[PDB]
This record gives sequence, structure tokens and C-alpha cells, in this order.
Amino acid sequence: PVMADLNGGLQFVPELKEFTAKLRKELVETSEVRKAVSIETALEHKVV
Amino acid sequence: DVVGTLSRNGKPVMEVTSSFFYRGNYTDFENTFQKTVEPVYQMHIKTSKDIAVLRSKEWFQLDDEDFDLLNKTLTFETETEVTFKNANIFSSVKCFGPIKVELPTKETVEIGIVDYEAGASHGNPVVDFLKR
Amino acid sequence: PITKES
Amino acid sequence: IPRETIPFLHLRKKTPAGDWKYDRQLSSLFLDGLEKAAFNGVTFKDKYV
Repeated sequence: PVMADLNGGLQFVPELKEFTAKLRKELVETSEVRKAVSIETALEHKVV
Repeated sequence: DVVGTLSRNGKPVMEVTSSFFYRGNYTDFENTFQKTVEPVYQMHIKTSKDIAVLRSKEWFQLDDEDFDLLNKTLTFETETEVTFKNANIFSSVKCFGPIKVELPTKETVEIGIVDYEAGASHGNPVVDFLKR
Repeated sequence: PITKES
Repeated sequence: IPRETIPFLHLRKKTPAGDWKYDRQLSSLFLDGLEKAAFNGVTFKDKYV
């Protein structure tokens, strides 16, 4: 029997779950704050 | 709108307020000004996004930049002074007063200052923000 | 660089 | 426990690589538990199984 690792060295990044989850949090955080700050600077412009 | 202050022994005792109206048609907006004392606005800061939005605003100025706002309750005790260009457009808009954090004891304590200043505006964007 | 054996 | 020797009963630790290899320390903890148990007994009072 043959066993082929076709896993791009992913085995070697530790705490793969916590790390994966951090990457998603930081992307979403960056998106959310930019969308909110966008909407609010738009409204502050409109009021003025 | 007029505001008196009666003092005895160089100490305030009571405030009088009286409002007068000159019936007629008046254009002299350069002699027009209005100061209002806004209601106290409260905000529960839950998310790190909430705090990012506040730092976005020039007028939100903390004593200590690194103050941890997360899960704190801020109050905004705000006066707004305005001058008029005409019936609609304000010639200038000022909105200032202390920003306070609620402690465990329920005592509010100054941690910074609202400081907004502007020329020709159609509105006060600080009160608009705090209202919503 | 991550795929040595430490 | 002769160092170089793996006991007939042991515990294992997960390596960062992800395999479960013998761990001398945890195995000591367990084997000492057994020795204690054999001489003095173990109580399970207040254990719901």
C-alpha cells in the first residue's frame, strides 16, 4: 500500500485551528471597522 | 433667551431664566447666536469595532490614548454654541464638554473631552452621532 | 523553510 | 525504570509532529499510582460511574 502526502506542508504549522481562526477574525475585524467608519464618515459629511 | 444668577455672600443661590420675543421680520444673522446644553448621551462600548469608530472622530480626545474602552460605559456631557449665516446654514458650530467612564460604584469620572469646531455647517455631527 | 524535521 | 527501557504499561504524550510517543514522567505518575493502589488500595467513594 502507497500513502501520498499531498498536503502542502500544512502538517508543520502548529495550533492550525487557533491560527486559521485568527486569520479569519483579523480579516473580518478589518472589513467590519472599515465598513462602519465608512458609513459614519459618510453621515458626518451629510450632516455638515 | 436670558439667564440670570442671583448670588449672596459671593455664592450662587438661584438661576432666573426669561425668554423675550420681538415680533417682526429680522435679517441681521451676524447678531444671531445660540448656545444649547445638550442632554447627556450614554454609550456601552462592547466590540473593538465600536472603539475603532470613536477613534475615527477627531472630536473624541481621551486624556490617555491607551485607555481601555472595552466593556466600559461612556457618558458625553455636551454644550453646543452656534452662529448663523442665514435661517438654514450655521456660520460656525462648536460642541465641547467632558467624556466620562462609569466606575463599578456607578460614579462617572472624566477620561477625556469632546472638542468639535467648524465653519459653515448645516448641522452638528457630534449630537447626530451620539443620538444614533 | 517550515518543512525540515526540526 | 531502566532508562532506555519502555515499561509494559506506560502513558504517552503527543509530539508536535502529532505522534503519541512514550513519556517517562507521565508513565511514572501512572505506575506510582498503581504501586500505591496495590499496597494501600484506591477509594472511589463519591465517584458516579
